[PDB]
Amino acid sequence: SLGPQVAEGENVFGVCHIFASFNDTFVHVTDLSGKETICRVTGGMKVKADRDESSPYAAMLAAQDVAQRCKELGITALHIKLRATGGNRTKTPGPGAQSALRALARSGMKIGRIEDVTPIPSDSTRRKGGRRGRRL
Amino acid sequence: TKKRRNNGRAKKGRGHVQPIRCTNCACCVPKDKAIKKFVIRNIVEAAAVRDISEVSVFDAYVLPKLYVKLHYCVSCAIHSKVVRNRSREARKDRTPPPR
Amino acid sequence: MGRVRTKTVKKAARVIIEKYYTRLGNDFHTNKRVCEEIAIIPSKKLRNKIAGYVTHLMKRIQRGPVRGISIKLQEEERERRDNYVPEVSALDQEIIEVDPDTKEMLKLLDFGSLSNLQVTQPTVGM
Amino acid sequence: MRAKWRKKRMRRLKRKRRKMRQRSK
Amino acid sequence: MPLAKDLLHPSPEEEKRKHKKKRLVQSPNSYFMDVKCPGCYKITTVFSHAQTVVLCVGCSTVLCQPTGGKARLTEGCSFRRKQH
Amino acid sequence: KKVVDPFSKKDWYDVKAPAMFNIRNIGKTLVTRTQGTKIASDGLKGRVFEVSLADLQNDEVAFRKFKLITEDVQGKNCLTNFHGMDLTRDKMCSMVKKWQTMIEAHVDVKTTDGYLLHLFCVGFTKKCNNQIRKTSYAQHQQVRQIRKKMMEIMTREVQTNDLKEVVNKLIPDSIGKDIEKACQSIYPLHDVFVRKVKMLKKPKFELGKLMELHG
Amino acid sequence: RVQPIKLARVTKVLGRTGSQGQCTQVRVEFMDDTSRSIIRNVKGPVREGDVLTLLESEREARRL
RNA sequence: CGCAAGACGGACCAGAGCGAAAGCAUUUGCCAAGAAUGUUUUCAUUAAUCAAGAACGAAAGUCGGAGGUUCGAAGACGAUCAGAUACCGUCGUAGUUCCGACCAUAAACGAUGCCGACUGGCGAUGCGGCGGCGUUAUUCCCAUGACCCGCCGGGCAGCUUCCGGGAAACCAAAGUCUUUGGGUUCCGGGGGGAGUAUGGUUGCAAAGCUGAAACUUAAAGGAAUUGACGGAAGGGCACCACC
Ligand SMILES: [Mg+2]
Ligand SMILES: [Mg+2]
Ligand SMILES: [Mg+2]
Ligand SMILES: [Mg+2]
Ligand SMILES: [Mg+2]
Ligand SMILES: [Mg+2]
Ligand SMILES: [Mg+2]
Ligand SMILES: [Mg+2]
Ligand SMILES: [Mg+2]
Ligand SMILES: [Mg+2]
Ligand SMILES: [Mg+2]
Ligand SMILES: [Mg+2]
Ligand SMILES: [Mg+2]
Ligand SMILES: [Mg+2]
Ligand SMILES: [Mg+2]
Ligand SMILES: [Mg+2]
Ligand SMILES: [Mg+2]
Ligand SMILES: [Mg+2]
Ligand SMILES: [Mg+2]
Ligand SMILES: [Mg+2]
Ligand SMILES: [Mg+2]
Ligand SMILES: [Mg+2]
Ligand SMILES: [Mg+2]
Ligand SMILES: [Mg+2]
Ligand SMILES: [Mg+2]
Ligand SMILES: [Mg+2]
Ligand SMILES: [Mg+2]
Ligand SMILES: [Mg+2]
Ligand SMILES: [Mg+2]
Ligand SMILES: [Mg+2]
Ligand SMILES: [Mg+2]
Ligand SMILES: [Mg+2]
Ligand SMILES: [Mg+2]
Ligand SMILES: [Mg+2]
Ligand SMILES: [Mg+2]
Ligand SMILES: [Mg+2]
Ligand SMILES: [Mg+2]
Ligand SMILES: [Mg+2]
Ligand SMILES: [Mg+2]
Ligand SMILES: [Mg+2]
Repeated sequence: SLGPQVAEGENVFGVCHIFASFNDTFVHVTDLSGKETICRVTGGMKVKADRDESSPYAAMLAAQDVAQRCKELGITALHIKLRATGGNRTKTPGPGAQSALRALARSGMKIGRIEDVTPIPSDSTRRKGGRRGRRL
Repeated sequence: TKKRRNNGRAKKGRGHVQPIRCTNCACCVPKDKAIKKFVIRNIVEAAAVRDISEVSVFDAYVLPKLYVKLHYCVSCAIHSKVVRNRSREARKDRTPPPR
Repeated sequence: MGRVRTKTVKKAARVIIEKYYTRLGNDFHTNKRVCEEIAIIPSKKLRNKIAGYVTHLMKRIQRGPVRGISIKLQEEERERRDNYVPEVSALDQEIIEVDPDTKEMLKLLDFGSLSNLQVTQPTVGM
Repeated sequence: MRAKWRKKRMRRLKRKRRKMRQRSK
Repeated sequence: MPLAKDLLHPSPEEEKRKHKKKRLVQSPNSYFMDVKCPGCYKITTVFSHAQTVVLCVGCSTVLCQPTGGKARLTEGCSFRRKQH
Repeated sequence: KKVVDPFSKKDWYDVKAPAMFNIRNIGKTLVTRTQGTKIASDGLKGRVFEVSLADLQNDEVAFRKFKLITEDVQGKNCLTNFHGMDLTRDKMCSMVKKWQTMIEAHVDVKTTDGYLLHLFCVGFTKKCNNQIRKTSYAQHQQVRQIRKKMMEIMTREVQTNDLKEVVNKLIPDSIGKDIEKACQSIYPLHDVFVRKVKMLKKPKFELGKLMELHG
Repeated sequence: RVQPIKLARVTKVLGRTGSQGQCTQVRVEFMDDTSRSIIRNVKGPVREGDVLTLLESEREARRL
């Protein structure tokens, strides 16, 4: 197991890119630049019903599997960037968002700075559904 | 017959106001008819604050909030119980409900 | 459950207290006999309920007065306080004093002594 | 809405009858 | 609305609160004033709501500025309201 | 890439910050080491690191994220340079609120050096200490004057300075601290932030200039 | 996926949850560090003071 | 991490502003226009309302160019269901965007013509003007800008009540009406047949404007009240309810 050859005094930070949506959740750990990635675990790898892919239990199951690989490779701390689907769509974090984030703290990893990174338009293209909306 | 003096809309001295999309419905409702609500919640939680305020590598780290402006259908807001019915004499009270 | 008394019991107990206030005490087995001898209750269960509410009212009349029963002992302590008392005196110091635009008013009806002044910041909330 | 649908069906029938009357004439 | 107000003999001050025309007999709110430039020395007579630029003669080559209401004097000292 | 556990073919590096920042050890990155035709320095250059200002200056606020672009590697070390400035969502959201006037402006300016910068600026009117009315709205001409006075300052202080000398003013944001004062005779305006700085055009490398920024 | 068992003591009964009112919201501490507390939905007749056994203590109850 | 394209101008954004209405929201410049306010300026009845006639007139639609990101009639599939040519899902043509011509209709609504006069109170609000203490900034200053406390014009509205009105709902106008007359344009006469047939006129088309009758019928309709019902909301309840 090779990692950054110092971790006893200072931590080694990363970024976690939690994307939580009303159909699914991702947990995705990259390096400090974002360009080189490490393990990425998704809610549908950790359940066998489509309706459960966006559920807090699938979210924490994923956060544990991510934190284990992160601790195993070289990483001891994380920064958090939190995503809803954003522009033209739901703009609110899905149900899995609060559970993955706290299953990182209950798994050994240390937390840094938390941000929301939801894409927001200065004004949009036209939203799906026609002028009477999805009526059912 | 005429249920509201203001026709259930805030328009006065205007022809037109720009429509907007009902946030869950995707409907098409005038900006001054839609039901607005500005939510300001903690990003982390109210219960799971201890598990994070303890793991933070910063001693005094204040957790950020999450500001969202929601626009609602009339039907879509009645169905999520954001609003309810009122008496014929109580519909005229326009104060925000006591905190 | 129940144990909520009825108006027929409460009104009876209130009258019994408002007339025979000085015969009633704090124990139940004596109030029972008192109400048995002063009134005519045509049942024994009703007698016990009335005598049990009388005790619960008596335990309260020893504190501040209730607002449905009027007795003589608790009226004097009102009457003798509604007449003047040395806690009050006259107008507390008879050198009371005013501000301008009142002296300007008093001047228009010929007043000339024993006052003061002050001027405020020039408008509300400053 | 029976009103505007009545309107549309009557418009359709009138267009058809006018086009026939013009063609055969 | 005292139900018995007197319209013929109004107040000496509540008749200057009203509009210039809604009062019993019309009267302008404007006036004429003597103005002194502190430089040259004349007695220029200026309308209060000037709306023009006034000069004295030569010298300061300004004496008032126009506005949306009453004209303002630059530093024209001692200005007197003329009378009736 | 499905070589044997491809994280065992990666090498780690250090990320250094420019000489102005008090803390100069940003962190670490990993790159697949050099092979027959894919060089590591190439696949390592051109990276952007977004670092909070607290994690670099150690003495001030937590917002005002900075962006740092990797320029040239030197033996297990990455030499970064300024690439842009920004603010955090929560601050910008907590500033925009009802019954106020929000005034925005933007300019494009050059630094005597070849760096062409695209600066944005924001401000908000201020309820007075004894106000009783509910709104602090400004008229149109007042907003136009404030925008003019904001753009003029935001250009004055970048036309006259090197790239290093301007970044040193962005660190504590004295630009906003003087716009707040300049616009006090128009409308109180209890906020000025240079909420963004974009890097549009930059001249050729000239490693001698980079090494001055690290000495 | 590998977690030991956790005994938890009940310190408050909140209300009856579920469609038929068939289970109870209950607040518990963790028998090791009393400074911890979670909310669970219990199936049986729970009093205050009982000790529950948790096969999965990293979860929390929302409702229903 | 960059590149390109075509849409769209969020949060600030309000019972707030402007315009004859339809409508109008990123910065900067230019072009002409406009209401209100201030005026001891000027002309001197020059005005109000309006057949004929005229300008503008959301969306959709038609003709000829450019472009085509997103969304999406028609259409093709996947579901749901007795059926499902629908509601839900994945695509997708015309269209949606700009220019040059047409079309002239909307629950185009304040379902309320325009001009003028009179009849209660209150607190706010956008514009202009006037007066007055005190805070605040520059230049220490006078000016002025932000607040503060009032007054006057006219503007979008609100609360209030035995002005008064009305079938009432409600309305400071829908009031000043059997105590009926300030001026003027449009327009209705039980419900259908029917905005139909036919003639005329306009348009490339779709269609717009004008517009009956035979026949048929005792009601159609408005406001409010009391029940019953609701796949409406709130609070409770029963092993003839469930767990
Ligand atoms: Mg689509
Ligand atoms: Mg529905
Ligand atoms: Mg109805
Ligand atoms: Mg309209
Ligand atoms: Mg406006
Ligand atoms: Mg904008
Ligand atoms: Mg006219
Ligand atoms: Mg005509
Ligand atoms: Mg059109
Ligand atoms: Mg079109
Ligand atoms: Mg044509
Ligand atoms: Mg075409
Ligand atoms: Mg079809
Ligand atoms: Mg089908
Ligand atoms: Mg069916
Ligand atoms: Mg159905
Ligand atoms: Mg479909
Ligand atoms: Mg599509
Ligand atoms: Mg048309
Ligand atoms: Mg025309
Ligand atoms: Mg019409
Ligand atoms: Mg009409
Ligand atoms: Mg009138
Ligand atoms: Mg006003
Ligand atoms: Mg004013
Ligand atoms: Mg003034
Ligand atoms: Mg001004
Ligand atoms: Mg108007
Ligand atoms: Mg009014
Ligand atoms: Mg009228
Ligand atoms: Mg009249
Ligand atoms: Mg008829
Ligand atoms: Mg007709
Ligand atoms: Mg015809
Ligand atoms: Mg009959
Ligand atoms: Mg009815
Ligand atoms: Mg009814
Ligand atoms: Mg209910
Ligand atoms: Mg029971
Ligand atoms: Mg059973």
